[PDB]
Amino acid sequence: GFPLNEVTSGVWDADEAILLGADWSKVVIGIRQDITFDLFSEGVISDSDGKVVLN
Amino acid sequence: LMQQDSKALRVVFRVGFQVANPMTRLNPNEATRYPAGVIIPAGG
Repeated sequence: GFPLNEVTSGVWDADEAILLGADWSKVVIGIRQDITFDLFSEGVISDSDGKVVLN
Repeated sequence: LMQQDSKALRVVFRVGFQVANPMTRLNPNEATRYPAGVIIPAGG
């Protein structure tokens, strides 16, 4: 009689767990900044060594 | 700045300096004529 959600997104590891039950009001997510998109046309993609890979 | 989520502020200024010592009748010697003078501290 409780809501069941099968986790279809590929995150689940069946070798670690089968099921999790919880009081979901005791789990909290803080949204500091909502999903933000910026578009750019100047500048560089660069390596960790500081080499340019796309200008 | 793009790939490391950052901005930068640049400040720029362009300037020239002149101290003008014309020829004077009293001291025509360029090496010792000057339009300024200084008091320095005592000793070394």
